[PDB]
Amino acid sequence: SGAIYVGNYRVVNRHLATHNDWANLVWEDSSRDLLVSSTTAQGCDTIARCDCQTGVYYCSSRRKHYPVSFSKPSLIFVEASEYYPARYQSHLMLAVGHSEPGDCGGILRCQHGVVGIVSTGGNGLVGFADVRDLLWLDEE
Ligand SMILES: [Zn+2]
Repeated sequence: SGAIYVGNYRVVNRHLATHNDWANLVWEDSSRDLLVSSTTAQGCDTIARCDCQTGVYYCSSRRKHYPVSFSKPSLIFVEASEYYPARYQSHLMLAVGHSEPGDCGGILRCQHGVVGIVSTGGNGLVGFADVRDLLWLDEE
């Protein structure tokens, strides 16, 4: 698990979104495994506005941060979980690294700030859902 807190926005894995997330839905994209919900408290996270392909992500399944090279946000085919059937996830960035289901919501960051959150794993790969294209997270 894990979320991004920027302005009055909470960003989670759509598949980990709570009843309260859906009651306060701002925006959800099934194909990106992203949901944003409205917060009352102001968030302190800075979203990266950049095209960095290196950073650090938190892996809860190792209680460790890993430096990674990652691919540019792309339409990558994602296999089976139970949360989704087997479909193309958009705005997804792969790196070589450990990603268990419970690693989802771990943050990827570069010097510019938060790049994305863990969304996929398996086969020695870690998918991150990009959030840098969501410029609207940085105003009202
Ligand atoms: Zn960056």
